Amino acid sequence: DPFTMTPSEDFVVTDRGGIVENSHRVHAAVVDAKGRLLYALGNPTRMTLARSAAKPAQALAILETEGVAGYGFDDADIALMCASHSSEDRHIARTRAMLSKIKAEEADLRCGGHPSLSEMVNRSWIKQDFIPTAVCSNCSGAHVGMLAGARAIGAGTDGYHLPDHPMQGRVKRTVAELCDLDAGDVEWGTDGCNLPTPAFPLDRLGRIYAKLASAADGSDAGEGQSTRCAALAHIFRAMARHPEMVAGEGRYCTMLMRAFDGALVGKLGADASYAIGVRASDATRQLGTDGALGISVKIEDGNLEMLYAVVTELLERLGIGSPDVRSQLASFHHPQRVNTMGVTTGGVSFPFKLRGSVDDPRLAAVAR
Amino acid sequence: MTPSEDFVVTDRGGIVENSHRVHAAVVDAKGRLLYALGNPTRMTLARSAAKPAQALAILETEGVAGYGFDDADIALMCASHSSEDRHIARTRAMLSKIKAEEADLRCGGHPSLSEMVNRSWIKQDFIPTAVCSNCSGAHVGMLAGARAIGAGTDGYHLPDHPMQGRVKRTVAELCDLDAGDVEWGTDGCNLPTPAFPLDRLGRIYAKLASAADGSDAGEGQSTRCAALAHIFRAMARHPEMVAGEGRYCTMLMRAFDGALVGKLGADASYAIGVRASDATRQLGTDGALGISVKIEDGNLEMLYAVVTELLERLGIGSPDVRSQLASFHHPQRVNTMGVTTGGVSFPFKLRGS
Ligand SMILES: NC(=O)C[C@H](N)C(=O)O
Ligand SMILES: NC(=O)C[C@H](N)C(=O)O
Repeated sequence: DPFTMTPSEDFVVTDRGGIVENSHRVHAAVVDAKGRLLYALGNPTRMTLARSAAKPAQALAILETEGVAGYGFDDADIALMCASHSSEDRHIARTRAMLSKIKAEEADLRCGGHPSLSEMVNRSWIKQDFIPTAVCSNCSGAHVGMLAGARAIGAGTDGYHLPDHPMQGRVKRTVAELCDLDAGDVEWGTDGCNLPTPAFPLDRLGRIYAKLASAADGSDAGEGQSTRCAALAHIFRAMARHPEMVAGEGRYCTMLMRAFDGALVGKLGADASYAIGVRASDATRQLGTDGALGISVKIEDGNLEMLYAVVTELLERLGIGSPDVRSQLASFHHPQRVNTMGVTTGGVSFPFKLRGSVDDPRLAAVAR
Repeated sequence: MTPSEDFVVTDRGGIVENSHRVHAAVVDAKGRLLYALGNPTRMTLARSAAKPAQALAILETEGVAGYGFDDADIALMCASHSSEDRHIARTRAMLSKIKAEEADLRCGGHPSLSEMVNRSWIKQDFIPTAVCSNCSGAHVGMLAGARAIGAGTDGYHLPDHPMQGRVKRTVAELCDLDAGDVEWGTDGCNLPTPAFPLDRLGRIYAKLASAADGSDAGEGQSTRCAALAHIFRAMARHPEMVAGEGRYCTMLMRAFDGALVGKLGADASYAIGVRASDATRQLGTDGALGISVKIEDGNLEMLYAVVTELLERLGIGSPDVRSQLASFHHPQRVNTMGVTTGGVSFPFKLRGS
């Protein structure tokens, strides 16, 4: 019944010859530069671990640490602070160059190695029986930035990653401030790279990224800016200018940001969250806001292949980009379902319904 | 009768990370529903959890007995194996028994179901071929069937071939369904693959274990019940052929040492046939039973956790026997620095009849 559809029915589904294989619940928020909710799927306020989708907030805390500017991190270094990189040789090399800029060593890192986020890099490592180490961590840039901050303020470096350290006090405050939340409304766990990692309502992830894009707009327009807004504009510009530092070759975030050529930034969170900050455009105005826009998505069960398909579908439905811009992402939008003998056996479909405009006022939209 | 909201939930520091909807059916030897999670009649692609039904169609084909397939061979017919060297070797030995060659196979190679095997392949620049297919044993069996009735081999995998007619008929008969109540797609190994209500998958495996109980007891058995008993015995005796080293199905079957068989379906279905036992009697049935599970979003890690939790709640096996599956039951959640970051919980409740 098309007239009784509900947020609990917002799914992405794979089929085999039209027979349902898997289904995945979708949550999404689309917000303006103040965080006002414009459009949604599922539960737009779902309490959600942002994971590395919070890295730009961490980068901001680093860049606002007094004395960090003296180290001379450049835009590519800052993009690496914002990264979940593929551990390509260029990422490892930039991590080492950033350590050198602060006169630290790999032994000062408190993150550990892991298999690469890139299948092609992992393949090279397997052939050499290479064991990744701290300097290969997908989060190495943020860890180097945290060490830089710890050094700059005269804190110890030994536990820069622990919650009682002033660098982590700074991160925690910065995250809550960007979300416009009280500290008690942000919860904290520990991430795979051994840093505190925040959870907050999903819409507030979109709010962070709307603020990034909004700051980019104000900077480009030559408006006088607070030190925080200037830093948020710098982070936006760094990510958009060096999107390969943020992820790597063949990675969704890199292909997405290259396709849009400065119009937006986007960032993956592990276990299938995604955040996009969209600069003001004809598209955002058609969506009904006079400023920048933020988008946040979570696939409830954590499937990344479905995440990229859903994010690309949502961009198409919001009219963000051109068919030509978004077709650089076609392999993520409609994932290949081809068996071992070259036969297409099924596909992906998007039975979810954006809400925010039409329905009978007696239709309840219960966030679920 | 509305399906419960049954989930397995992962957390990070007590904060919800992912959740996964669980469907499960526990059925007696006639397929009567005894316990359930979620929607026990969910229309579900059985994928390779249907392999024992396909092995039954092979074994019932006229003349297949003359090739001399043994119990390990039949286990391979029932398998989604890890493409270990010993699985490839047995595939080749089975092809030799029917005087066929790898070129006759109509399945294709793929990355191994074992990450460890696949890393060894990557290290050696190895490109998997037809003989490496996790379904190679079933394909050799279907080739053997085609040859045995003189059907000719080029399209043994196609729906219009009498071998697939036999498979299609056998699946519906084991489910006790009309042909129209089974739907058909195409699998990764390029065979027809069935979808039917999830409880009927449990019914297949209850019939497998019931047949083993009746064979053991010396009962008069149909040729079909005799063959189902043989399939059960083949899987339990050669569980390494069904999957491989470190695989859940192999470790599950070794742990239970003949009390049950279990089989994975791709995209996170699972089926178990349990021979009659003190545990099954405690659950309120006088015969064998079947268990079928589907994780709605297709997550395999969560599948194995849920299946092992279900076995604990059902009392199937001793605590000592189930502890061999501890690493599947509560998957590790330890970060790159050795710190435990989270866990898995099972807020579902089995509902009974
Ligand atoms: N990259 C992410 O989203 C978080 C991951 N667990 C990490 O810290 O490496
Ligand atoms: N192994 C399974 O469950 C089916 C798999 N896609 C295959 O045909 O190889």
